[PDB]
Amino acid sequence: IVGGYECKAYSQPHQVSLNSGYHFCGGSLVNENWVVSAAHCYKSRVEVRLGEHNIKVTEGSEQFISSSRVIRHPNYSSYNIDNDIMLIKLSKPATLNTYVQPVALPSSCAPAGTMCTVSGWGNTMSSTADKNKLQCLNIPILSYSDCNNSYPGMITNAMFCAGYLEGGKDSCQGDSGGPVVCNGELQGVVSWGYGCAEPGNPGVYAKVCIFNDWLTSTMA
Ligand SMILES: [Ca+2]
Repeated sequence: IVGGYECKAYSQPHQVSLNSGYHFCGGSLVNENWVVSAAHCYKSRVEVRLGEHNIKVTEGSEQFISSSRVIRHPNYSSYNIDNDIMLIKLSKPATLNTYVQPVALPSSCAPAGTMCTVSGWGNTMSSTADKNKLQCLNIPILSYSDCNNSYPGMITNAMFCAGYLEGGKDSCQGDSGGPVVCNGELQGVVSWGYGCAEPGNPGVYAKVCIFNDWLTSTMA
């Protein structure tokens, strides 16, 4: 997260870290057994780390649970990062407490201009911002035209841009798979972008509101 601030510890209880030796992606807990992430973060097996704030220091609030299933959306297209959503089933259920809680799925698609929150342990591109401590950033959903203007012909129905065209505030690699929460619902998943926080290149996110049927049926 570039241009954001350190989240208040455990203020994003649904946020998880995907780890197979080191942190490589984020994810969002949606119930005691499942995590929603980005399909480009796919790995056959991964350890999901919940209840984290500082991913380098053991705090006593964490739960490390290995995945039992990692399911990418069947229509995921890697060359254009389309339908970049994935479900991770925990081998054992997570204990819901003050540090670990699920985030609700969207009841509808949020309109452009809706202010949301994106978080993660990705690069901050700052000498004073510690990416090891969960970072938070408020970003507005951008219009389809601003999105397509930024990435001509590359925006699909499963995508939406959010952030600032002027640059300075955006998600980055490391945040991939992470949550974009708007009004208490998971509207997006950190997906892609050119560079990080670069003017004219806002973040692109997987639009969760169009995958409700696949998500619920898969977890059913
Ligand atoms: Ca920790």
